[PDB]
Amino acid sequence: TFLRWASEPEHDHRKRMGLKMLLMMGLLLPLTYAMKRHKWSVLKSRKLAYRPPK
Amino acid sequence: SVPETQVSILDNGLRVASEQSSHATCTVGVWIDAGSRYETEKNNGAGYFLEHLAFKGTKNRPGNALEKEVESIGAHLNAYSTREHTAYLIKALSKDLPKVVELLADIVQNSSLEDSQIEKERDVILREMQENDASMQNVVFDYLHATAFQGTPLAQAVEGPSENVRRLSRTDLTDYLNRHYKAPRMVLAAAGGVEHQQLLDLAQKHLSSVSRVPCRFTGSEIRHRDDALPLAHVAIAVEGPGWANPDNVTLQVANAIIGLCQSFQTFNISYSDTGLLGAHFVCDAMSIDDMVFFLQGQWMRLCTSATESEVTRGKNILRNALVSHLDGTTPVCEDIGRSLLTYGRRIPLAEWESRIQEVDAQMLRDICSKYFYDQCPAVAGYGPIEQLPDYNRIRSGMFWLRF
Repeated sequence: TFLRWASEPEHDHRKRMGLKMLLMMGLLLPLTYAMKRHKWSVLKSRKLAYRPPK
Repeated sequence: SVPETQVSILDNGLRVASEQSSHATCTVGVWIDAGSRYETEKNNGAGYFLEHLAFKGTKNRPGNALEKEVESIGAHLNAYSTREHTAYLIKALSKDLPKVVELLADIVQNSSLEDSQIEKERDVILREMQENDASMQNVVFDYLHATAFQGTPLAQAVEGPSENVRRLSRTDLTDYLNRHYKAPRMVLAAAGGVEHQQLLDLAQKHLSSVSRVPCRFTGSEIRHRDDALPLAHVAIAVEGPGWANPDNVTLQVANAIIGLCQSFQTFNISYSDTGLLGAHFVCDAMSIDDMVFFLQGQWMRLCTSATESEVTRGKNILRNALVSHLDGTTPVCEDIGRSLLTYGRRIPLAEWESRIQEVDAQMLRDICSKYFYDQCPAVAGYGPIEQLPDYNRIRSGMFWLRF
């Protein structure tokens, strides 16, 4: 355990950063996905129709 | 000093309104609260096709002998139909006032729809529609109405789809006629050299028989791309307030401020508690986006940076306008018929002047922010409209990041 600590004194600090990163990404990924799906809904609902004058 | 419009009411509910004046010729019309908004998609061209059939003869005056009568006094006979109102009006001399009223009585009741004529007027209507597509701005405004009022009776056109036109019969027409031609929904309007008591007596004599019995705007876009056309027509609108909401006047002043594309016209179309407020421009393909950008900037300037000088200019343009119009007899009668159908009364020009002079810059930018800022518009394009921006760019141009 000590040698491990030696080889990575920041082990603890990092894991705290990783926990904050997982919480922030769990907050931010569905919200950015919702913004993308808002701004892409317009097209994803676009209905095309071909009306040759005939 | 403008003479007041005097309104009376018969038992039938037909309000007989008149506004006498020196001019010796008069415009006597009948205004009916019946349009394409009252049609239920099975009779989508009934008002238009009845408007075609209404001058082709009645029971008392069979066929062209009827129009021979309106040739005999040299009078002019006109009719039009909108999405909410139908009008049958005659311009004539003053001394021919009785017979004209009698003629109008036949046109609203006792009318005769000949089956022979029905086929002939179907070919007329069908053909006109088959060529109506030629008029672009009409195509663009119909597209704007359709995409702005999707799923409602306000999307469907006055003419209707060719389908219904072909599939229509006397009985259907008879229904529309017998259903939407009620006496309480009718105004007999007269303007010019007419006496109100004589017109009231004539309405009591004839026309005393007329029988007595959720609008939604959807921010959307329709793009009809056809690259062979030389010019592109684009209309952008937001939801209007309606007939009875007074800030219309303020919005009219805003339109008078706006007044880059070859043709730029602003419109405030009003229906019963709804409407379309916006701009239509007709342009070359390679300019379209710049126009749009220009136009949106002006709207946001009216939402944010309206000054007193442009407000004064818009008030002067509005005053002159309403007063320039309402000049000839017809224009006036037309105003009497629409005022009795929509407001229920004739608003005098002094009240219009009071509502114009109470408008200042602060309430203009307040009302413009209420109706233009951060609103979803309806867009209708026809022609080479590839460089016309899609809905995100227009929607983002409907607001400013600096306010």
